[PDB]
Amino acid sequence: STRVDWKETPEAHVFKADLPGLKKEEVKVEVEDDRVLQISGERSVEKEDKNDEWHRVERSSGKFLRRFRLPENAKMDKVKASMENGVLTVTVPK
Amino acid sequence: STRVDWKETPEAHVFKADLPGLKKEEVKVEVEDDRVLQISGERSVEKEDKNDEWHRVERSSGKFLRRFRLPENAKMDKVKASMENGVLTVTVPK
Repeated sequence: STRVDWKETPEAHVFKADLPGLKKEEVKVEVEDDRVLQISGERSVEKEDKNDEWHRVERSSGKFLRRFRLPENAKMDKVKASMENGVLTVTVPK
Repeated sequence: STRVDWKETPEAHVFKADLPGLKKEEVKVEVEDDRVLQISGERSVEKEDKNDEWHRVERSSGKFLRRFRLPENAKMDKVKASMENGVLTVTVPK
């Protein structure tokens, strides 16, 4: 499960999700009925080569999904997202 | 704990570590005696503002450290590292 921090400033709700190996265009950020913010996507996996040998396998892959019900002060039509170095930031202005 | 995959191809040992939020310059990649590869660093935390309210705190911070003993076929002096999308790739040629 995706680790997400959620902070509320006087100006905005700010979400930060750790999504290593993804960039912005691969993460779907959307608003659903009832003030719900949804983040989702799929982390892709490199194709294996016959000549590869593994010594450690610890990283996860596959689908991720988180949903947050924002409070009434949030301007859900003004959601903006950006990503850098594996961290997604979603800002919902108040 | 940092998740690290280690693959060995005919050409190299390839390590991939999920280190979201870190710049390449913040990650120390070092070779120590006895063919040990060490990866370490510290993820910084944004200065707290008294006016903020936290709704969710899930993301890790603080120091990390992993060590790997490479086999004799690794050319430890030719190590290279790069980071992209919160993934550190360390390549040790064979």
